[PDB]
Amino acid sequence: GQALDAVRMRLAQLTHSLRRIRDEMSKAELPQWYTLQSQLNVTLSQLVSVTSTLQHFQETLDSTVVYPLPKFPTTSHESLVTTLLRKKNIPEVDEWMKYVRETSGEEIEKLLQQDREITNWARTTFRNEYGKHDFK
Amino acid sequence: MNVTPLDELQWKSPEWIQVFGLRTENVLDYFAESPFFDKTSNNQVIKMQRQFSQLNPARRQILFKYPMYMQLEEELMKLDGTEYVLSSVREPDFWVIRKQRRTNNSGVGSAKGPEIIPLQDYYIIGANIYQTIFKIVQSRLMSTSYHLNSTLESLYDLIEFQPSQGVHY
Amino acid sequence: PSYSPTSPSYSPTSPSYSPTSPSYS
Amino acid sequence: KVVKPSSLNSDKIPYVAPTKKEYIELDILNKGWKLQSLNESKDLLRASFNKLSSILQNEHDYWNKIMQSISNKDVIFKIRDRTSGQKLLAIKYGYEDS
Amino acid sequence: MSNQALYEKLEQTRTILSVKLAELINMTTIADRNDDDEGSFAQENSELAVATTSVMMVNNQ
Repeated sequence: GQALDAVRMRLAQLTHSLRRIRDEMSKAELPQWYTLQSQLNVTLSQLVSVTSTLQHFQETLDSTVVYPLPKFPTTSHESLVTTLLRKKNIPEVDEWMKYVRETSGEEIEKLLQQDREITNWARTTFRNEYGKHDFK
Repeated sequence: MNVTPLDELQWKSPEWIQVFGLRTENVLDYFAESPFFDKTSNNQVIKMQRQFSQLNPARRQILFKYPMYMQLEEELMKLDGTEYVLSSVREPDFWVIRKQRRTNNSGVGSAKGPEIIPLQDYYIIGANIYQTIFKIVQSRLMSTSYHLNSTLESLYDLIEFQPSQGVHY
Repeated sequence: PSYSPTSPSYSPTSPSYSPTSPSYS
Repeated sequence: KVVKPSSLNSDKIPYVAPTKKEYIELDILNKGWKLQSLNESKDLLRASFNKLSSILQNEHDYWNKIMQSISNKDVIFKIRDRTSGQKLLAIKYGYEDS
Repeated sequence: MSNQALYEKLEQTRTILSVKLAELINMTTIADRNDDDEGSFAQENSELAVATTSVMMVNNQ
């Protein structure tokens, strides 16, 4: 419950930041560019923290089993239950990665290791380039 | 070959509810023909055994309420493995089963009874059947991020810069 | 205390995307 | 108003037994989406740099026009316009100091 | 004054170098790394949030 509690508080503050950026964008007059950058960076790094913390506690979330309350009436709130129950993605993202995979399209493994060696080589090359010139 | 996930899989059987109707007595009978009911479960074995013999908090409440549920234990305690048991019922529209597997560890040194371990979640709402929240949360967040990316790229397209003023619109 | 609660952002108008297919017997 | 809230209660479910089946595909497909992200990264960076280069060379064009259009002794300063409020170049040419 | 401009350009240059190295490493190992040894530290737990963090890196740089 502790992990889900931390997820709750962090997601609540993320939703609060979203409500903020919403009600300062809803104005008919656009504020200064710099305030928009500050709000963007803060909210976006907060989203990063959301992702990282959700990553950290996957085991606690998975272990939990969902069950409706005995006191909760489904006869009158079945629509509300179904609203939270449904999880299928929005369609546009679906065909989005479908076209993405269409465009992308032992052989695969050796290309994978070739990518490994290119990555390592590029990292070493840029380390050497940084070391070549004194930046301090 | 594209498969729809069984968690979102929803079966409707209008003919069965028209013929028999929705009741706790035949809720397992309603579930029998569904794809989610594995034919390898010991419940089906008990069903053929019964057929051959004929031819030849709320957990305790539902425990004490029905005698067929009793017969379910006295026919299920002998067979260990994947079994289907009822979780809870509120009439006349809501039933949920408890998907658990049993390993009757009768080894020396274990004073506990047979081990019961969950496997899946199944919810019978009306005539429909429903079967991770982590996936829901990550899906919502990723779609939100995609929409945010679209909005921000559009806004950056709207941005115009001049050296003598800075950035304006 | 709590500076401000969150505004109700329910979207019942969302149509949902539940796939329905195993109806035929 | 919907219900008295006691909805979420802790529960336990075991972890699914691992195998080669799903992690290798999960990670190679993650490689796929991140190769995607690299592709759109390169495309977005190229578009941004093209836009920046075009605009930037435009203001060097105006900049060179300003530099090679201005001559010189003259009392030059910056003033804030009454109507616009920004800084503009001004020259004192009166006989006040003469 | 001028010394403040000197310092500001100093963090300007070092920030360029650091963000350059960051985007270089991010794009080079954008191909996710799976290594059985405990020494390696590369985690891809939630599938699509990986792409979200990727576009995060893109927008930041």
